[PDB]
Amino acid sequence: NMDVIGERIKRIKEEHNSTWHYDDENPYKTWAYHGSYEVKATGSASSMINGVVKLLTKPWDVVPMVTQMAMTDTTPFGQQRVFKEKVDTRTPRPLPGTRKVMEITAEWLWRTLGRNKRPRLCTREEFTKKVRTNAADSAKAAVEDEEFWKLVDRERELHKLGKCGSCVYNMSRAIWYMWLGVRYLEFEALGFLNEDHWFSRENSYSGVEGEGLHKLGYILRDISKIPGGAMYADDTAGWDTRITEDDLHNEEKIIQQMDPEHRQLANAIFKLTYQNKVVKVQRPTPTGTVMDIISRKDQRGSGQVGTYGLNTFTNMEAQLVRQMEGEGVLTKADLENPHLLEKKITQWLETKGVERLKRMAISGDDCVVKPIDDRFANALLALNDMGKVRKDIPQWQPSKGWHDWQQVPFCSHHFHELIMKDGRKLVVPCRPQDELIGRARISQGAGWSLRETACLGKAYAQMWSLMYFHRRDLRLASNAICSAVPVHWVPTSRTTWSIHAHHQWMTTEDMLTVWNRVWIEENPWMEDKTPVTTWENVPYLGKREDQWCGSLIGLTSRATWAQNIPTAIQQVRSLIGNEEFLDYM
Ligand SMILES: COc1ccc(CC(=O)O)cc1-c1cccs1
Ligand SMILES: [Zn+2]
Ligand SMILES: [Zn+2]
Repeated sequence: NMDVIGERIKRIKEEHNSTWHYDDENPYKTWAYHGSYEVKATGSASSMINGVVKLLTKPWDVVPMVTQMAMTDTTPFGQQRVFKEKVDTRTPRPLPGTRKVMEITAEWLWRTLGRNKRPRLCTREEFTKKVRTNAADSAKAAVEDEEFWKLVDRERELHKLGKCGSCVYNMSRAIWYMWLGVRYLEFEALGFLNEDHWFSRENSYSGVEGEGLHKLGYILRDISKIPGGAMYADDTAGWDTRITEDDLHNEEKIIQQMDPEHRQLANAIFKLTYQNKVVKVQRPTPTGTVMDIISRKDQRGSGQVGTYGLNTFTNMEAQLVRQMEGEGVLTKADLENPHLLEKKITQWLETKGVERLKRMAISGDDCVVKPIDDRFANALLALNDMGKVRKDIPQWQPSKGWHDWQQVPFCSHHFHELIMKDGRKLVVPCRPQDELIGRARISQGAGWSLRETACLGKAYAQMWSLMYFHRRDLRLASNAICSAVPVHWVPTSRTTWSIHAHHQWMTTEDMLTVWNRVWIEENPWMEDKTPVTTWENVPYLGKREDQWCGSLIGLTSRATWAQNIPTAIQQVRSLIGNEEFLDYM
């Protein structure tokens, strides 16, 4: 294994020759440990609070979920704690019959996904334009430096020789350039999956990439129209740690559809940075903080470019395999059998595969499946054997599905169908309100001015106006924040890193105009394009549903906050200064 990872370790060991040592009391059990060197401690035990959002959400000062979200440890202690809990495990190898079905399904799936699209390399200019349309940060300075691109070229020459010298995953500027260079090279070889939307619903059938949060509920409602059993949405316990060496070899099959120059670079990413990997992790010791150099041959590196797409692929594959078991196509004897009959698997894929993909909504490890009947509930042999063990449920207990798409959890949300005053229906995203408020009350980092803090607050308020307008407390709090923040100040930073976020709230355009564009004009499930001319006509959840989903409506502390909110708005206004504000209440 040193033949692939040795050069990377040699360069780390040489760079840190001063403090390099082999800590014999290292905590790694399933990862190969190579050594340690001293570093400064990174991260914090708590998260900085957004004073603007906090001052305009007083009733949630006394809310347990809101307090918990403000915590979140990122220090070397936090890193070690999380590592021990999930990351330091071994997934048992799937049985020979399971490996055979997975291989047949993977080959068929890749051919289906590549029926109209051809893979291609992504470029320096694509990467640059992406870094630029994210910040104005140090990555934008690196991308603007020609010396960064020369290091990239030197690493690619090693990759073409089947070698790696600096692509290390992290759990002066030379180490930063090497990290960003590693990410660019991965982007160059596998970025086409995201850039060319291989996991769009049109291209993948099950996928939802590029759809956006506001379309997910409509997609779940369309799946509900398909004849069959209940809708199942089982959570896998730490999906990324369950990606096996067999999953990685099935994912690699996409290289067969690539041009030879692309294939060579993609093969280098697969073989040297996915199927073999070198990881840096901080650890507190009595003498200070150390960086550990570890390695392994499986699992998914969570921060990588290919993660989302490759998790989506393997989950689509795994769910088709589970659907086959439910239908009686795969038996317990088949999974144990190395010599299992390939014909019935092929016949099912070529005659039913696409129809079976249409019964699903898959986003990374998140899945919703509507099988042809409920035999699926108890079809767990292949799912557990592939290593995709469901979270917090005995291994052999049947899955519980839903007969109402509105109760189905998907991508941290559930979705409600609303009837507008004019009779039109909307399908809206929703989650426990405390999670929305709790997140909005967290600022990103330290040394942020009241201006930057107020602008992130505005970003959260405007996201609420567009996605969560149907929640009484969030429309009220959103109006309060937008009233306290100067009208012409542009929302800054980002409310989420979610692939489902299209950030339509990152503007100074009127939120009702933006609402109309998203929910009426551009909405393909809105046949009648009549615009909504007033927020008074923008609906809310039924009062009982709003309360079931965490609303404080009907409580006195809430009635008091609603009554006294102009006072809190004015307090924020007086501390911001003599700017142009607008009254939204
Ligand atoms: C599926 O969409 C999500 C899932 C999770 C989260 C939470 C977070 O990332 O902080 C946010 C979102 C979105 C908010 C607005 C548009 S997407
Ligand atoms: Zn490399
Ligand atoms: Zn809800």
